Amino acid sequence: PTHLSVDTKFKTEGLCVDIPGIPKDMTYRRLISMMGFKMNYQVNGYPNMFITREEAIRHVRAWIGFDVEGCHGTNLPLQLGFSTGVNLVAVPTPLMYKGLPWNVVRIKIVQMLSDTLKNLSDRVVFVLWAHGFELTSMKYFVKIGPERTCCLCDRRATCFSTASDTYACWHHSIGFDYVYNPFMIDVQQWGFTGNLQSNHDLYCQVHGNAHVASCDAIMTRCLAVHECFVKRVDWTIEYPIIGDELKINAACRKVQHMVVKAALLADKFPVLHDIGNPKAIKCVPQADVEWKFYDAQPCSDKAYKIEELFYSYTDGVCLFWNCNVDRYPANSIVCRFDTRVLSNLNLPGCDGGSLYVNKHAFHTPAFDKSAFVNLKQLPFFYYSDSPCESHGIDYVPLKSATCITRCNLGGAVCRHHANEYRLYLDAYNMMISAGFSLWVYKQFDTYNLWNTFT
Ligand SMILES: c1ccc(CCNc2nc3ccccc3[nH]2)cc1
Ligand SMILES: [Zn+2]
Ligand SMILES: [Zn+2]
Ligand SMILES: [Zn+2]
Repeated sequence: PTHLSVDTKFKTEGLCVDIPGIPKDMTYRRLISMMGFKMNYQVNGYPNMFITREEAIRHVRAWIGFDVEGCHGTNLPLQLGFSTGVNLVAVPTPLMYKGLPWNVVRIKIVQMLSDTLKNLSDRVVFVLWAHGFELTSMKYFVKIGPERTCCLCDRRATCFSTASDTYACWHHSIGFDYVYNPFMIDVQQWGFTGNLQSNHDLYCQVHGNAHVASCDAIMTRCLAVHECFVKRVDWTIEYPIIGDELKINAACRKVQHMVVKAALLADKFPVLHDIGNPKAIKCVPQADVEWKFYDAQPCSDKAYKIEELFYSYTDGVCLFWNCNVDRYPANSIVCRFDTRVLSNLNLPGCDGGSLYVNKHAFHTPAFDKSAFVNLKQLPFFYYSDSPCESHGIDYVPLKSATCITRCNLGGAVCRHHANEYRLYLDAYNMMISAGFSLWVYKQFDTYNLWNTFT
């Protein structure tokens, strides 16, 4: 069982208000047929338009919530809503658009999906809370067939053009009018009691229902992210490299060794309490300090309460490297992912949180500035006790107050420490822009690092 069988049953109870008289016994095969699609027994990599929950999770970057609300359905205008905030009105003749015919509506859909998805995924997955009109309206902007490649590259085809009779990926679909071979999943098939608004509002207060299709589309994908990444966490699932994943991770590791090594040299703590990831290693293996580990997995719902992390039976320093707590103690070094960051790695989440996808998927709770009241923002600095010796990438004399080296203390930064400073500043910028934020105990002062050059 790799894919979802077309002969699997589809519960049609959620469809019988828009589609009265719908058979209670229904398969995906009859549903697809009812929707106006002829699969014609094709063994060509597209076995079903609908997918399993496991396949949807593997493709979370492709998720677009989709809802259709019949404003007045053959004779009536439909309101098409997407989890991008877009509301299009199709006439059968926050971004709310006026009534236009399907031939122009379909052009806008291809443009919107391509601009939203070209840097996230090789496909689209329409996340539904299916009542009927979204499924029946699919024939107006979707064409299906065998799996294909783009006419301008080796990526899989996600669009089709009736104007040129050609196929394209999200990057080369400019002017294409049809969504080709999309995927979809109905959240209403997961066994929920009650309507979408009531199930969604149990876990989220950020999304409301201003009574437009996009509001329901946003609530749909949000409820789907909750079930698959907040209440359920599968950390075995690997995700493709779509950006600066490798650089961002290596940058985070360089920043961590730097920041922790310097705090231990500056304030000479006898013990460091490392709270977080159970698979953690000492980031400064040669430090004098008594290193003590505490296991706490990445919380994906609410930020850990310091009362429960600690008090259950102030000396030294606490290291909270990506361990999201409600209020950090004053003696801490903290790396905290900012869920508000706009990037191709950070997808929107549930209750203000976000889905950060870099190798694994991590739903992170909403960033809260009040978690850091006992700390201050960590300033940039580069520290090095390594010998001044080149080994060699051209040079322009470096002058900086934040290059804490013997050469800068002695009056002139050497070429080696200037290359190492410029590389460290790039890794630092990479990490800050990726969404991470650095915080430290208020007594941290880089002025104390100069006296380690005796
Ligand atoms: C079950 C059993 C015991 C515990 C507390 C362990 N002792 C501890 N954790 C610390 C963190 C930071 C600083 C000092 C600490 N001492 C928690 C859960
Ligand atoms: Zn292409
Ligand atoms: Zn929500
Ligand atoms: Zn030097």
